[PDB]
Amino acid sequence: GPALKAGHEYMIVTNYPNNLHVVDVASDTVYKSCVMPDKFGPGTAMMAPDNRTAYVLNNHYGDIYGIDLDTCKNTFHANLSSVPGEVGRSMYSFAISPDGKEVYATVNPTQRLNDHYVVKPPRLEVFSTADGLEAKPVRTFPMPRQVYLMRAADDGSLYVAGPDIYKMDVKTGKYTVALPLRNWNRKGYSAPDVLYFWPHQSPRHEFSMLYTIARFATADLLYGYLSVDLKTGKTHTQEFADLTELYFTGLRSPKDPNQIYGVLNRLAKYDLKQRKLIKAANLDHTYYCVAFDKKGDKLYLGGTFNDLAVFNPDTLEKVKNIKLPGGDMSTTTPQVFIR
Amino acid sequence: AVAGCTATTDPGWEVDAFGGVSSLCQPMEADLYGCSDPCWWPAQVPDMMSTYQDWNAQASNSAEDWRNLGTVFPKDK
Amino acid sequence: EQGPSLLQNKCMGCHIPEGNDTYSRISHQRKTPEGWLMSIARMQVMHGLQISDDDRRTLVKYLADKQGLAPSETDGVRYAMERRLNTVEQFDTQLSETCGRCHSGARVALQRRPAKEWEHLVNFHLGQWPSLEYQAQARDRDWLPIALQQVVPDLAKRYPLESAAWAEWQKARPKADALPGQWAFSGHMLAKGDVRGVMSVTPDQGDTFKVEVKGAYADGTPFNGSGSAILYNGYEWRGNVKVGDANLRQVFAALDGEMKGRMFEAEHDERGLDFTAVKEGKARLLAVQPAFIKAGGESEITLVGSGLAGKPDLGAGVEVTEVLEQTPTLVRLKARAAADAKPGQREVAVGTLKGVNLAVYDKVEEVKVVPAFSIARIGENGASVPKVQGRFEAEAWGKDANGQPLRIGYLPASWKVEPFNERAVEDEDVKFAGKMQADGVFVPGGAGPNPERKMMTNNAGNLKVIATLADGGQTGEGHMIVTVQRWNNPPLP
Ligand code: HEC
Ligand code: HEC
Ligand code: NI
Repeated sequence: GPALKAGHEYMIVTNYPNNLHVVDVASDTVYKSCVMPDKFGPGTAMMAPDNRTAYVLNNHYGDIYGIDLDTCKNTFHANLSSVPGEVGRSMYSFAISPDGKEVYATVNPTQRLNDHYVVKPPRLEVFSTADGLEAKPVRTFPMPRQVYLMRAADDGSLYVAGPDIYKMDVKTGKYTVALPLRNWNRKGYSAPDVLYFWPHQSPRHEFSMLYTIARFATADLLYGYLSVDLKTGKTHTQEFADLTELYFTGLRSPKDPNQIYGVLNRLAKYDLKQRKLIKAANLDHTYYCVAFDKKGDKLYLGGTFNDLAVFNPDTLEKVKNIKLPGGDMSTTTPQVFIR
Repeated sequence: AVAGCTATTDPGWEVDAFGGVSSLCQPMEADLYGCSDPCWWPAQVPDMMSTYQDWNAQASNSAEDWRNLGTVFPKDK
Repeated sequence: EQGPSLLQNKCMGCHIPEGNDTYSRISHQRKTPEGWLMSIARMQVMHGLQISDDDRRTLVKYLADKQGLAPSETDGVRYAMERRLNTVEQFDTQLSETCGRCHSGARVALQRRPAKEWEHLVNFHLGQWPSLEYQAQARDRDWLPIALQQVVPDLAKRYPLESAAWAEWQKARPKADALPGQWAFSGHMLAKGDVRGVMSVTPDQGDTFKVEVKGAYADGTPFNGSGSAILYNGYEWRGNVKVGDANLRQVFAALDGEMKGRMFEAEHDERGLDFTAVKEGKARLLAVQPAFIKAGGESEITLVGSGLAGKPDLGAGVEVTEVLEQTPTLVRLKARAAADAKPGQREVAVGTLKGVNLAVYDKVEEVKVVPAFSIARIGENGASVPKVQGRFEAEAWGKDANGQPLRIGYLPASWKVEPFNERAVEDEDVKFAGKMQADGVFVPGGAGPNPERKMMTNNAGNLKVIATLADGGQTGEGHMIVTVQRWNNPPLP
């Protein structure tokens, strides 16, 4: 429909039926809507380096589609079940190359036979975005189990979230531990717990996830923040508060990085340095995913139902709600970019 | 824990990790498809990733169409 | 059709024939009747199997008899078939975290399989639900390796396809001709009371029967019904009896001319009664109703049993003042305990028949709410699911003449609900969660989001169940959580 304007800020969010909506961040209104092919699930999207193509893991975690936002055209399609007799699923595990020429996806395949199933080892499959609607693996490597979120750093390296965070070479497939989680033998603490299905493309250009950890049942529950700088590969972890409630997603304000905002049943504002809660706000309902605009003047709350809550991050109060056409956003992740 | 509730608390379904119902989703419908899409609680909530793919067909908007959600076991008759 | 021909016509094609009516997978597993129904139902839902309800019933009967479990192989896990969903399971941690964190661990224990069939099962789980290994109690360990190397071998040793029990059961298994006759029964429905009567079982086609229930509750409400039942593996009794306006399912184990199990509403499994019965022909003394008599009191006591003949003796300090009725299966009498009667249990007898005890008590010391912990669920209000009630009883305790604890029984009481924690007070749970009735039955609120609540949340709540004895005002406390519905509800939890 209407092509996106240059210099203008936009936000993409996927909605239940099978829509991808473009939100004009300036007016807080729906700019346009695109109907997506096949079926929804998870509907997780990420913008390509061209600020024009959105890549979406859809069709029940078994396919990846490229949609051109200016025209709503399906320009790319990769099915994750190219190996005969196997069904491949991706647990939110896909990433776009810095130049936007390849798409990576780790596939947990299952061989389905006549009277039984056989779970096979996972594998990373590389697809060339130039291959269109019938893209097939141009390269494949072995992957460890329990791999989920992945983000391609600027130097082409692939940061893979699994039992540990790995740094992977997409040409050789060799990887090393970039940040130990399960094997983080930190004395006085337990191993961290990480549950994250939201690959935020935040203004800070970092791969961040929240985690919880017990500091020695008497063990003290803490919330932490982990981050991988996608420019320099620099990693960082740090607890920012004693756990009194749960948060699904959390982001640092691009305006003030010392402030981290987490969300679920309440929207909390924390002081990283002081490890202190500065303010919490009650929500109209549960929200899963936070999203900050470029300057950090607005805080969007998505996921769950069909409405985006718009908050003033300073006052921590809901300014308005953007009602999206259709239904539930479910586990979708709101993505902000400048066209 | 009770035999006919789940013990996988992420934050849960019957009971949250804290042993109550507050850390749960509010309302439950807000976390329904988050639970259903990836088959997080397959024994209680029907899986749309694999088994019951069109479970929410008449209830895309769970806040207003939660009544259209049916039970899945193929009972006699 | 016949079991063998249906097995081939409907399963072959996906399941490979291995010889004389045996197929891959199918002939290498043993399960309960509802277990077999669950496997076939999975074939329809997951794999597209086309099969009518009639033919499905035929296959279940066939497979349940051929590959079932011996009675002793169900010992301790019968609550699953009896739909006792408030049961707090007690299995080892490995089985609980790995296999009982989704569905019950009893669903696992109610099956017998060789190691390869347990290995195929693990692959099916991770294959059908890829997110399995990313969930709580899975993402913290190498789930697949542990399940295949540690769990599969343990499951095979604990629940093997072959056992002496099954072998000896296949030979000693009685026929259905051993069940027809009259059956004196006794039972109790939580928050409703005692029940007693006679169940007439008469034969019908094959292993099915016609059933007639004739009785009443201790409060005078009738318990008369008509229905039918089938018998699986020589002891697994499954019946349906329309008592009044409700269809009640009967899940009993019929062994040695004795039936033990539970009878519940086909639609609501929290609404049921414990059930024990005895076939005519053997002299038994089932129960005393009530099973307590306050010292210095007058009470109508009725004895339930089979082949009752003789004079009732209720023990020291208890006087039988008027035998209101005396038939072979029911003896009604008026009794009176002296104000001097020492507190303690009395061995009741009708002639030479002993078996049941009568608690004579002076004062109630301690009160326990039963169940101590339970789950109530919102429902209806347009939803595809029913409300799940909390049903309670106040269990009285005292001390006998020897200073030892004495369980009196279930005494009448007043019931109320209070916020379990500060959080419940703040959210006004007691106002939205539902209504506690005088009889001890808690009816939860309607399903769906509730606009009147904070965050338009459901009528869920964290409640404290308070019972206050009518006899002396002694209080007891329980814990109830009113939660959300579940749409996947197979025969076994
Ligand atoms: C330990 C590794 C496990 C054992 C042993 C079993 N399970 Fe499960 N399981 C799950 C679902 C959703 C189902 C059936 C679908 C439904 O309930 O509607 C099952 C079923 C079984 C069965 C029945 C098999 C049959 O009929 O052929 C058995 C014997 C069984 N399971 C054994 C879900 C889960 C789950 C949550 C993601 C876990 C961790 C397990 N099951 C673990 C075990
Ligand atoms: C083809 C479309 C099928 C038909 C027809 C039937 N079954 Fe099946 N069955 C099929 C598969 C792919 C599998 C393996 C994965 C799984 O769902 O478990 C099975 C498995 C079974 C099992 C094993 C169950 C377990 O938990 O280990 C049993 C006991 C079984 N199937 C029984 C069965 C019966 C009795 C059928 C006739 C009505 C039948 N299956 C048909 C695929 C197919
Ligand atoms: Ni007490």
